[PDB]
Amino acid sequence: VNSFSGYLKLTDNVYIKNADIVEEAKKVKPTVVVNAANVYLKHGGGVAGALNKATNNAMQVESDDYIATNGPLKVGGSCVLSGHNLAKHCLHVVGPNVNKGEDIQLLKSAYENFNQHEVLLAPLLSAGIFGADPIHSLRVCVDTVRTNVYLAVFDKNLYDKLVSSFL
Ligand SMILES: OC[C@@H](Nc1ncnc2[nH]ccc12)c1ccccc1
Ligand SMILES: [Cl-]
Repeated sequence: VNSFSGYLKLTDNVYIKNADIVEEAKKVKPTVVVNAANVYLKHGGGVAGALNKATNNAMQVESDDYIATNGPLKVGGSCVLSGHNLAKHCLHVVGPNVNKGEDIQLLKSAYENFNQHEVLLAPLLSAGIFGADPIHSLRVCVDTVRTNVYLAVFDKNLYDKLVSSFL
């Protein structure tokens, strides 16, 4: 039993809700919140901009030190950093950004990172400003993630569209 509330159950392990991931994380304080990161951990917009703003830029400060030490992530890769005031940990995961020409096949690799954590609050990878089809992102999530994932979908039209189209 966990403290996530109001989620629709899609499969044994995947749950979905129309919610603002920032507000959800502040309420639940999950062990892991997933950020829709880029390889440079430059948290400008979308989910990343929102999560970073909610940390008063502490996420960006920590991320800049991480990059200065380790260099960029790989597309499809991840790193674990602090969750600041939002969660115990933040799993920064890089899905392919279609608006940069990156290979959508890497979306499965990106979701594989979730399997290293028993429970996660997460967005749909490569959705929104990363330019992939969200119906496809949800399908890849369900077919790749085996741990317990609570998906927060920003827009109601799409939340409603994803449920009604879910197979
Ligand atoms: O991953 C992309 C996803 N983005 C977010 N998901 C949940 N909460 C969020 N808060 C701020 C951004 C954000 C998204 C899906 C459909 C339409 C637009 C954006
Ligand atoms: Cl977005």
